[PDB]
Amino acid sequence: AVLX
Amino acid sequence: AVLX
Amino acid sequence: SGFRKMAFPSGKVEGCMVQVTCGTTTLNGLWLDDTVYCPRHVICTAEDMLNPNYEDLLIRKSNHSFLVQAGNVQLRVIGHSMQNCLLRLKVDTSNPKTPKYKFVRIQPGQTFSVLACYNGSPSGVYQCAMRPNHTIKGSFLNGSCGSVGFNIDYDCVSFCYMHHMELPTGVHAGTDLEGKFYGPFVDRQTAQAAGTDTTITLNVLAWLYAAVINGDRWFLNRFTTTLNDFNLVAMKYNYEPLTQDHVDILGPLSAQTGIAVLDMCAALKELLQNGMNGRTILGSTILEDEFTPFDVVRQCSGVTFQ
Amino acid sequence: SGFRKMAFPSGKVEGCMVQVTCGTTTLNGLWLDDTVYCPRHVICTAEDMLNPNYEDLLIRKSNHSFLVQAGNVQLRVIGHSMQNCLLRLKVDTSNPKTPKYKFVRIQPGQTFSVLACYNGSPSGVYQCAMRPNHTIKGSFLNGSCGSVGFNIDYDCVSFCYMHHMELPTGVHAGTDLEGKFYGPFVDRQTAQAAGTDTTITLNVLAWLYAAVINGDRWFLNRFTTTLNDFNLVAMKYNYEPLTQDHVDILGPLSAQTGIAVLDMCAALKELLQNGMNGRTILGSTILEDEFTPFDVVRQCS
Repeated sequence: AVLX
Repeated sequence: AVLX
Repeated sequence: SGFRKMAFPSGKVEGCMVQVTCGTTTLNGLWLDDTVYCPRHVICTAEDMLNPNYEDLLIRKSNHSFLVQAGNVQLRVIGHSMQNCLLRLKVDTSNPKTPKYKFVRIQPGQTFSVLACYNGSPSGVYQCAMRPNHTIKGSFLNGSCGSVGFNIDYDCVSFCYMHHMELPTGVHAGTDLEGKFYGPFVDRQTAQAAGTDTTITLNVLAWLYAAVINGDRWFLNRFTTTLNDFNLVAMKYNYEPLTQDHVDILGPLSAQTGIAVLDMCAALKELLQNGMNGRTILGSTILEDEFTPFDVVRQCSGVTFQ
Repeated sequence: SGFRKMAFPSGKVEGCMVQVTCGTTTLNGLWLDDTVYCPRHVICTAEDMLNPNYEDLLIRKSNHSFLVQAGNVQLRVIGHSMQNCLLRLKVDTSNPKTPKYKFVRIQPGQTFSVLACYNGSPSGVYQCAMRPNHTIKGSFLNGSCGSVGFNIDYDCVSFCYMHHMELPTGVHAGTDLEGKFYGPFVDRQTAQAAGTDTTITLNVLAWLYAAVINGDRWFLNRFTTTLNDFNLVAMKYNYEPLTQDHVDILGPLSAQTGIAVLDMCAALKELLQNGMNGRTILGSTILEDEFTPFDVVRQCS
């Protein structure tokens, strides 16, 4: 999970 | 051909 | 003639995009009247996102810590709060470009246009569908958070999506404009995964109708199926189960073409079990699932927007 | 991550769209500063589009026979002239929404966004490529003429296409913004057909690079090829010959991915010879040719  |  | 997946004209939304910065973190925000909406994770840094107490971090923030920029102009923020996974910043200027709008939560399978944005500047627009597994197969890079998805009806923009994150499989997750996630995802950089996904049966059927409307009808046959017999076959091909509700949603296209939904399902069954045998449908070699019944009507009727 | 057929945001163009009517014919026009550009065939009668003489039809018109409307509102025509296959109408007020712009003539194989319009209102926006044979595989209904294709560089709109007609195969033909047709087409309703079309090899290669930037790399192989040997195969499959200029253009993408251009050509050769075997690339089961190398670099970064 990567906050973009 | 049709002029659209 | 011709059939293209089309996005809505993006002008009304472009006029609403701004840039929001908190220290070293910049993403996009949506400016409507005197409020700017953006992902609450703008108040984090490279590490915070691991397991942040947003409530705690927000209380430390002041209005002046939020740098809000619309084009060349800095908008002074005079208030803030959190609504679910969104930050709501109050600014001193009502957006003169605010369109008629509403916030809507869309259902899986349904489509919308995405205006990809970076540093508050719109970069590109594309149409996509909310997948059955509550992700979208988007195209997003670093800095894209805060980009929005929307439909337009007449003159009204219905905002339905704001972008928050990318999952390990390269698909995307986000919220409605009340800050509530689609799917079970959460806004922290933990380990999360998209579930298995299915083909959107409703949309494939709509698209088959679009094909018929456009004179592509080689796949029709003289048979029909029960809903249950269709679902038994389709589910082997990883298609969503078709419900009676979906059958009704296809009513207008069924009436236009005079082809009963279950009669179309028999056609689709034969396509799934037999493949295409060399032919195309609307020029495609595969069965398209990102056009809704509504997309079909809108496109085949030449609907425009004011 | 991800890869989409992406169009440019259409707002700067939306604010330029108007409606132009001559008698019973309405189509779209492009309103920049004090001028409106539209297809000249707006002046043509029904049984008249068979063999029109435009010099002759235009001299019979006055400024006041043209009805130009921005949405609800009529714009007074104070001048008119023909430039190739376009009419240029001077109107008595300026469009404050005019963006920074220029007129450009694109090369076959290049891409652009089309804002499809009807009666001067936006319907939708889509991205496409100009085919090697100068047609566009578009989505146009009746009344869509005068819709434009464009690219955007920063704040500058480069207008490259205005829509004039549909051909028997259902593909589309039109002009640049100086009114010169792309391809050997003329604005009259006769038997004309699109020429042989090829697959845009340069674009397919760029798209294979896009896939590699995206982690789809099953199609790679241990082989390389010469430019000549590649062309011998690709041309059997209706692909445009690849030139060294095209190789050069793929330099940046080659550097980013560490895959030599000719090594990618080798991959493409095998894909053509063996097919994809149920596999997909960037979600597709066919080789896509409507993304330029620039498109790939801009979207994947």
